[PDB]
Amino acid sequence: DVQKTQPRSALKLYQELSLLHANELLLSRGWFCYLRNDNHSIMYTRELDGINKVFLMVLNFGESSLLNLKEMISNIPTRVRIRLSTSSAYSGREVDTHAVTLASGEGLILEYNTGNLLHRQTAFKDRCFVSNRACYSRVLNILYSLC
Amino acid sequence: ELGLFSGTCIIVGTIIGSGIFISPKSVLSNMEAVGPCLIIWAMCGVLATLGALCFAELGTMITKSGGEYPYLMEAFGPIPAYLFSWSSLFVIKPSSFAIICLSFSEYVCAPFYSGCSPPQVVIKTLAAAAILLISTVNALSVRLGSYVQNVFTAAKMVIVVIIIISGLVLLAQGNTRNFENSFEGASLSVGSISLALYNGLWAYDGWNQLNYITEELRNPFRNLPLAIIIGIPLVTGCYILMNVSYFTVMTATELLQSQAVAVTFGDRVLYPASWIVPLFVAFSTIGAANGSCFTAGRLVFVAGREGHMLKVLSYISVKRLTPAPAIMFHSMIAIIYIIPGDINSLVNYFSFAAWLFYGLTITGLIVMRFTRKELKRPIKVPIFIPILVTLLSVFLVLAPIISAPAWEYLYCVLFMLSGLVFYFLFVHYKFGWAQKISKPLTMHLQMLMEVVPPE
Amino acid sequence: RPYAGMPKEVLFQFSGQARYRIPREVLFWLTVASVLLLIAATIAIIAISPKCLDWWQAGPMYQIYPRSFRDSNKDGDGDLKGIQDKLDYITTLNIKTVWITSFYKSSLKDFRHAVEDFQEIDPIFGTMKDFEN
Amino acid sequence: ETMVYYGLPFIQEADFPFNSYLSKLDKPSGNSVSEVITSWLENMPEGKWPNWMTGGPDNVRLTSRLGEKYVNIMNMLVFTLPGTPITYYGEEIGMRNI
Ligand SMILES: CCCCCCCC/C=C\CCCCCCCC(=O)O[C@H](COC(=O)CCCCCCCCCCCCCCC)COP(=O)([O-])OCC[N+](C)(C)C
Ligand SMILES: CC(C)CCC[C@@H](C)[C@H]1CC[C@H]2[C@@H]3CC=C4C[C@@H](O)CC[C@]4(C)[C@H]3CC[C@]12C
Ligand SMILES: CC(C)CCC[C@@H](C)[C@H]1CC[C@H]2[C@@H]3CC=C4C[C@@H](O)CC[C@]4(C)[C@H]3CC[C@]12C
Repeated sequence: DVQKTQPRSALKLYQELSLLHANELLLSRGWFCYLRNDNHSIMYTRELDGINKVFLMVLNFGESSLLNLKEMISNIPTRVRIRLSTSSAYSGREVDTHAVTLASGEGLILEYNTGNLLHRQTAFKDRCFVSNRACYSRVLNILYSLC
Repeated sequence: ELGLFSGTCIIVGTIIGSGIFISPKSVLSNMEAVGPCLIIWAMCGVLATLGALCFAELGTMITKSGGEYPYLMEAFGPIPAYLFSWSSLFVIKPSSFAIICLSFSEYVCAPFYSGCSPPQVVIKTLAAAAILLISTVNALSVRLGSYVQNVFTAAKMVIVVIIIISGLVLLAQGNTRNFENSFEGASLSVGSISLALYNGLWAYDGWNQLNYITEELRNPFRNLPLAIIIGIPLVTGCYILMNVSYFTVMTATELLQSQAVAVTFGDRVLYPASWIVPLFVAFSTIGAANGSCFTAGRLVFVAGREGHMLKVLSYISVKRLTPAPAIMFHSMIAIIYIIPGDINSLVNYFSFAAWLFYGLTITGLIVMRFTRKELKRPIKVPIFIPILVTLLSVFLVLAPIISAPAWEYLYCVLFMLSGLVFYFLFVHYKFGWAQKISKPLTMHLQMLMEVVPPE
Repeated sequence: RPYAGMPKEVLFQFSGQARYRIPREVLFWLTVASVLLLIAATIAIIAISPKCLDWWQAGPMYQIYPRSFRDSNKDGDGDLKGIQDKLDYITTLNIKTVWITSFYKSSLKDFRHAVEDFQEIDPIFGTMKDFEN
Repeated sequence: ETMVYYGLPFIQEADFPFNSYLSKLDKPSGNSVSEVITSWLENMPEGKWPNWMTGGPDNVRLTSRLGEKYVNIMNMLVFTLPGTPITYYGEEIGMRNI
């Protein structure tokens, strides 16, 4: 009863994630490319072919950090929008890829547009996972398994 | 001649169509409970009997070849007769052709998409391929029109008794859990009751085109009101005995999941051969579409005399006596209807325009019977049945727009008034330049499509 | 010569070849080529479309310990009637599956279990009709 | 031995065996969580479905195992990973052991 009135609670975030996971079509059957990770931080992207938009989750399990994403992903613009955050302070605030800070248990769902997907390259065929590959068609608005 | 037993066997086969396979999902998604959505099939089933009875009166006293265009000419003058000829060429007839062919691809592509809904591009590409094939066969030939009709009405009735017998046997085995606690969440409102009468009445579409049978009836005046008051009430009894056979098998929450309701039923009850339902229903649904395309050239002929609709549309091709310009124009409007809308946004759009002209007709019944016309009428209906059909239809046309407004109604009202503009600027005033746009058009079309005036 | 109202014999002169003959067969063969290219396109879309996700792949599960969720009859132990009361809370989490741990008639409710009858509900959880509701 | 329950391409078996390896982490380190993710996903057969279970009735609750500061980072983890997330009652509000 208390947690469903508070604006930034564990129950409120849980209802935002299970709704985002329900109707996204990118979280349910998108690729999973696990980018490199030092200790104290985890980064992975979810991406589909014809969607033209990728998610980037940066989860910090360490002390704190100021990490520059432009060197790591090499696919990201310099201004990305925060689709979700665990501290919930970043509701719709955009951040600078050059300097993002994560406060010891912070997770972000960054979301941006790109045409260069990580699983299509050659250096990432060893670290991308999908159960049943399926590309997307914008003109037909369907998933198709031929691609 | 045809007796009374055959006097109903034509009308009962006419009423039951592809509406009983598509509407249950839509009438239940507005009643929310098994109890009330069973009284809608009776309430609209009775309202369809008083409609067809009132149409028996106008069909005997006027006694003209036109279907319903005469009845508005005889009562209100030339503007509603034209306004109906306008809408029944751009709204009522094309959209009813698009709903029957949109509901044939819901049943062909439902088995290949088991467990989930098929994409919209599949059920429109398959509907657009049915409209073009149904309208091309009915233009090249006439024998093939009536070749496959008597078989397509067999599959229609074979399934209707298979669903009923199975839904009754299962009721003896005590599968009563679904309608045990009915009415519990009933959302009765002028919003829902109206929108649920649209979809329930669409399953009865075909009661107005029932007057042609009197010509071969053995004793028309004595038997036709009998063949109607025992024929249609026999069909509404076969709908609640078929909608009950749905809720006996599946629950109210699984109904709204699938658009093809009878496909969900054949998997649950007829597992060894469950493909029989999507195969037989696809037969009957493409047979009911064949009946719509046959009558497309009918009304344009009678309206082509009074110079209301263009006379080129009634021209017949010489190689094959088929109304080619009427058909290929009747389908080309349907293709433009399946693109924007889907079944639920078209049953509302159709049953809206169709029901205002259904009202104006039976008000003209009493208005002619009240003041203007004193001619003899062979069969007479009591005064209380027409005043109900008009007071009901005035609720059906006017409650949905105010309570549940939608963009489908706007495009429907803009269509008729657009025809009202074509009245004054083309037929009422008879401008000089208006003629020189018609004459070179008709014969060039005749030149290109080798069609010829009928008589 | 046109005289727009034209019976059979007259127009057969004009409609023979002059210009209006080749559009007829090229438009008649267009609608035929398209009809078998729309029933060919829909088969090509039904075939390449991948199977949709089952109910256990689509949404999260929610594991309930039935003796600790919601008590209905004030006896101090949760039961299957209390799980049914809170089903509207479970659908605000967008849960798809409710996974209830073991509730059979047991003589030992831990140490992985000791079931006395695999086809009965334990009294502290309700009766066999509380489960069907 | 767990991945045998996924079955073979011609003999079908469990739809997935429940992944309880996230429920074992007692210290929230980046390489401890990263090792569980890559160990399940590379050992899994080809066209199978993963699942991520971060708690159960038989282990200390997440707030008492890692800390209250890790309740949110741990629900965002299992909801963006591929597969089915399996939630234990009271992990959405951040319960703790008595
Ligand atoms: C008059 C009667 C009309 C027909 C009635 C109905 C007939 C059928 C009645 C009944 C269905 C019979 C049982 C079917 C069970 C399922 C079988 C199955 O999935 O097979 C597929 C065969 O693979 C295919 O590609 C199948 C293609 C199907 C094309 C359908 C016809 C479209 C045009 C119709 C004519 C239109 C004419 C219009 C003008 C008249 C499996 O392939 P897959 O790759 O394993 O899975 C791919 C699909 N998923 C499962 C992933 C989603
Ligand atoms: C015109 C009609 C009668 C022709 C079809 C006749 C045969 C094929 C039909 C008529 C009635 C049908 C039965 C009706 C009800 C049931 C009970 C159900 O739990 C299993 C199928 C079963 C047992 C059906 C099997 C097929 C059946 C025997
Ligand atoms: C008669 C000859 C000359 C031309 C025939 C053209 C026909 C086959 C074309 C013209 C426009 C087309 C439509 C254009 C857009 C859509 C919407 C899409 O979501 C499903 C397919 C659908 C509905 C197409 C079906 C095929 C279609 C109707």
